[PDB]
Amino acid sequence: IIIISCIGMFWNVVENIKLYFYSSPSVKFEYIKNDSLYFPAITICPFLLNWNPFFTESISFFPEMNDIFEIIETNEYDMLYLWNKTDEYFQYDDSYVYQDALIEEDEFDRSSIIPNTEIMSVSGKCHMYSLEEPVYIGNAIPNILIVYNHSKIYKDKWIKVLIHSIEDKLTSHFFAINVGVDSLLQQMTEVNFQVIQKINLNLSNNPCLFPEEVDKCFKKCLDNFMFKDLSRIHKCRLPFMDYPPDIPYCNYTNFPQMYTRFNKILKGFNKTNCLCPRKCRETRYEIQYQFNIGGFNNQTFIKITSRNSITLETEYWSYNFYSLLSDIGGSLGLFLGASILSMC
Amino acid sequence: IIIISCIGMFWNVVENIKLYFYSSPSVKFEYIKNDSLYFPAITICPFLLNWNPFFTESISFFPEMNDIFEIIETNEYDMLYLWNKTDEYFQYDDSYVYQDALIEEDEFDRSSIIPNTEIMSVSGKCHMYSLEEPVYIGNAIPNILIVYNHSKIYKDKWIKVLIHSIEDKLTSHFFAINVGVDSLLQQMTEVNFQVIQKINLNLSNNPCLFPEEVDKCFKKCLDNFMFKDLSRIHKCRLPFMDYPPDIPYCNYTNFPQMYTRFNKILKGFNKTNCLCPRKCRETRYEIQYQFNIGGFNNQTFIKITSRNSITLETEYWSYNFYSLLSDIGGSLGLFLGASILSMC
Amino acid sequence: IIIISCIGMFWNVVENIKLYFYSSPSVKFEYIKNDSLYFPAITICPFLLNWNPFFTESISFFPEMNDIFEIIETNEYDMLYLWNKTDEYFQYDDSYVYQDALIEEDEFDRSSIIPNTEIMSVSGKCHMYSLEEPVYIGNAIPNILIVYNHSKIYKDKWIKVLIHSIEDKLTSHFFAINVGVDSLLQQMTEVNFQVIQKINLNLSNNPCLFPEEVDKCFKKCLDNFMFKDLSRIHKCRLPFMDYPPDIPYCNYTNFPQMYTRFNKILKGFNKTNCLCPRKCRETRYEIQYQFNIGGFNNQTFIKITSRNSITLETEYWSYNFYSLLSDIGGSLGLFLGASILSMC
Repeated sequence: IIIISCIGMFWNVVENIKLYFYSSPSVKFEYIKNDSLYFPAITICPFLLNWNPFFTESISFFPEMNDIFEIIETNEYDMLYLWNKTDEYFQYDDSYVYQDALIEEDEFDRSSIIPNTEIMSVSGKCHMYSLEEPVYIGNAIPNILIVYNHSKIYKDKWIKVLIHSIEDKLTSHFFAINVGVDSLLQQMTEVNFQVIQKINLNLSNNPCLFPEEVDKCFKKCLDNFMFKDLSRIHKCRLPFMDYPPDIPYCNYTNFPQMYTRFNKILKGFNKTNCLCPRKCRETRYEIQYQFNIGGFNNQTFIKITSRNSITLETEYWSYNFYSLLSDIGGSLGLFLGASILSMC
Repeated sequence: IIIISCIGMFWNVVENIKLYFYSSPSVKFEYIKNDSLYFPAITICPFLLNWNPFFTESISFFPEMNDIFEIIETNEYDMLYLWNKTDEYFQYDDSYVYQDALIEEDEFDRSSIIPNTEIMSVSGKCHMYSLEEPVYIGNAIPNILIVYNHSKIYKDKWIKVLIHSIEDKLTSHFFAINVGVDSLLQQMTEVNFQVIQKINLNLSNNPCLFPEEVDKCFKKCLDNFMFKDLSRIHKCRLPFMDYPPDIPYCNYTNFPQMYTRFNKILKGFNKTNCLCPRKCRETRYEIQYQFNIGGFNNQTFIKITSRNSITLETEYWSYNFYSLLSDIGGSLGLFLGASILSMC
Repeated sequence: IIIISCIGMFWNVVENIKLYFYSSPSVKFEYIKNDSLYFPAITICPFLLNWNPFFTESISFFPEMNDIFEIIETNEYDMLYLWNKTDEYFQYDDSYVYQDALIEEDEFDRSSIIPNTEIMSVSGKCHMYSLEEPVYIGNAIPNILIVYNHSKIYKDKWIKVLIHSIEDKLTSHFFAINVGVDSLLQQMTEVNFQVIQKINLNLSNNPCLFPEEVDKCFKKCLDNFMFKDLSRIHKCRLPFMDYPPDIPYCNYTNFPQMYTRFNKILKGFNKTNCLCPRKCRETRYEIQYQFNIGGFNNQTFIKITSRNSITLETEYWSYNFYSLLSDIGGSLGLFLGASILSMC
């Protein structure tokens, strides 16, 4: 009985030390109403290069991608001139954060944003709008309004509004075509998003990093993963990649093949292969819903809002050291009635 | 060893008693499918007093707020007559709870609601629709349909549909302008909401109260906080405040200044300053999404629904007294092998 | 003191054994981003039999249900011919899973779905679209596009898009009228859904079963519950029930009464009465939101997507046996300083 109880004592002490150290961190889920919220960055990108009004409008038919490649081969474009000419069809006119009050704000309360306007992305030149300090959410979530002007009354012309975190401004626009929201030109749209905060625990085996460093790691991995295949193909870089700095930009002769490859490459690109550390404090913004207000307009109004609360996922340890010791003592006091003093 | 083990025993017993008493209550998160759900109250409010068709229609230009103030100064309106005249442009015709069945319900199954119609809010006179007993959600969530009639074929005229809890019917319409959903006149709209229940634990330091008392506390605090600034300005009360009962209603001369102040006052009003107790059983209704059905109509149809499940956040204590005693006993049996009997 | 401490020891040991065995399983809530997701089945069903263009179009007025019953009595329809003729007004033309890439997919990358097209449901003949293996969600959620062709330019004609799990393909279409989403004919629609996975624990008292068996149990219970009332009424089966296999299908004389009864029967049908076991691994798909793209079209495009992450609810036991033993030992070591050895 002393021998069986001692094999038991030792085993119940193993199980405890297991559940303390070798156990996954538990997760606390909350639906919080934060009085101040960090608004997302909004990247406005041009739609597929087969639909850019710089190509579509001139020619007669509705271009396809191969027709666009032939056009780029005929008129011999610098691929950087071609990237510059794409953004011309929204022509940002005004963007401001404003509140929905009982006396409509008029150019004095609304805070004016200045987009980046020089982002290079898979579809052309994109504009990023962002805020530097959080807005007050106590009464309601303020509205961002991006206004775009056009020259002609465009029909069936689209852009992409991608809502992301400013801490992911280096590797977010590339997926705007698939993760973005289609916005019709000359038509007011409302994109109500939802915020998902996740506080991860820094672990020795899996140490989380600041969002800046995780974004840099993802950007570097994306650049190497693009350049490997694009050097396999023709050994040049497209206008939307900055990594091989010496390696020259592609020309019109090589751009079609590279773009056709890169589309397929990006279709299956998976972030799991890019082994980068997690984020200790990560904020994501999902699209809660999209609404269309009114009919045709002479300006494209893009309204970004949230009608929802923040979803908080905090990682915490349910087992403390002071409970591990108590459980080991309980095992000792059940199986053998032992103690520190006793053993000693 | 006896002295170091005793300083240890005592410290492991402190940590335990800490984690039991001096610890935050843990939260259980569920996505429940309640067979019966309390439908929210729906407050239909007029849009900004610069857009009310009682002002906009008569004059030539599109009024601004200062033009409205000048008009209120010219035609000398009783501010209570002016609040009465605002609601005239939706003219409730019918509202009923109906189910989406395979044989459409026709005036015999649908339950008829009678709105309040006499709410006073920052924008004018508002109508509250509510249900007295829960509907059955077993098969699907029934639909509330509010029908509004108008005189002229109004163009670019809007109202505000605010979805709230009946237990918050005293301090909810005031924020309808910012927390509401814009509904276009003479156009069917669908406002699908989501329900967030949160069961808080009554704590000695932070004792929760019934939703009625929390709503009364918030109403009282809002009334005092409005009246302080509005007595600073001109020492009168607007048509949408009931608190200083003797204090006379404002007239046309003083209404412009008071309203202009009150807009700014409400822009930054924060409920944290209003220290009121939490709610033991609080139910919130967020807007899941908004859809537009059809084009122009001779009646404004507002459809309120839910296509989602309820989000339950229950506060509970993960540590019980019978586990505190066990952990203290384990600490005693590890560090010193002590016990009640022993010590005694 | 020995007697009071022993009544205490025994009681603290009861409380522990209670909280271990006789306690509800705890729930872990996560917002996961699964690299591969099982897309839902999409059931396209005709709208109410009073609005089917097979009836509405021929006659002059807008039929009501009683007018449809009179028509079914006049022209003497086989109720199976009548169920066949209803589906003719969407005429599936193409359905495929495609990704939103920077070079639009054209009939080579998109995977072609073949709907079931022979489902019998309360409203007529329905088409189920489904996928056999999960799609990759690493970069974005691919889009399902269902294309429908029509003969005439239909006005105010609707269908129902119900998003459900393939493991619930036997008892899901029946509620499509109430749980479905109204889609307007000849008009592109986007139905963005959200996924709710729930991993239940198999319990002796409440043993969960595979989704196939739970779906079969629900189908059987629905069939018996329909047939009981429908044999009370006229002792025949409607075209959308397969259970009493010998019992003949209803004819035009009896169909009106049976359908009128069955509508009311289905209005209050509750699954709680149908005592079937839970699902160990259940996946639900709720409608996140619905968007309308463009205006009139010659084809009905139904786009099914998700812009969101999966909501995971995993049931797990917070108390392990190796912690129960430790707590019992701690209770023994606190109240009496006992142990296995001691007692023995």
